[PDB]
Amino acid sequence: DPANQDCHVAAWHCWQR
Amino acid sequence: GMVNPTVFFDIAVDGEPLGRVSFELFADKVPKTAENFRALSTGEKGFGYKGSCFHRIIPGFMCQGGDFTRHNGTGGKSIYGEKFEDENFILKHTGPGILSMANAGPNTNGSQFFICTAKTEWLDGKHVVFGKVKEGMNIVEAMERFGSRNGKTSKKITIADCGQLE
Ligand SMILES: *CC(=O)Nc1ccc(NC(=O)C*)cc1
Ligand SMILES: [N]
Repeated sequence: DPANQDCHVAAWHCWQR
Repeated sequence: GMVNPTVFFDIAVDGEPLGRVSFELFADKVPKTAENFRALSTGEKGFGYKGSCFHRIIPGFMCQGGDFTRHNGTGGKSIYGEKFEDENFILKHTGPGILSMANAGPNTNGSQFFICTAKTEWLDGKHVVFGKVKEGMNIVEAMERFGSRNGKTSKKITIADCGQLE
């Protein structure tokens, strides 16, 4: 099944806070 | 111990050769994760990274690839017949060149991975580090010229060839 394998990008955005 | 594998990618930009990146895979620490990436790099299971692209490149952060099944960032598969567990978090995101697994949450490893272009300590404990660039970090930096803040790439950045060095 397809999966959005982007959790590290969300973590980067959180660190950019 | 057994020698850790070294694999290579030959990178192309819209078909034009850019250069070769090699990686040490830390099979001594993460054997199952290293073996997945090693086998996908040789193509020996009948599928793998050759011909696939780096679909998300964020300059100053990382270059991500591994979707050889759908070629759009949602695909990729492991050699195990299903997504696999986070093997361990022994190794850390210590600086540029680290090779780490992309995932959709805990225990969802398939074939997607990223090469860090900076220290990314905020990923420690959530992404399994399993290798590091040996030669060709300048090629990875050159790849960043085709990235963007949202990560969409401006040209097709492809793994034109790949394999395991002897
Ligand atoms: C998929 C996933 O785990 N995403 C995610 C979102 C946010 C964060 N971090 C913060 O919000 C600080 C990590 C992972
Ligand atoms: N931040």
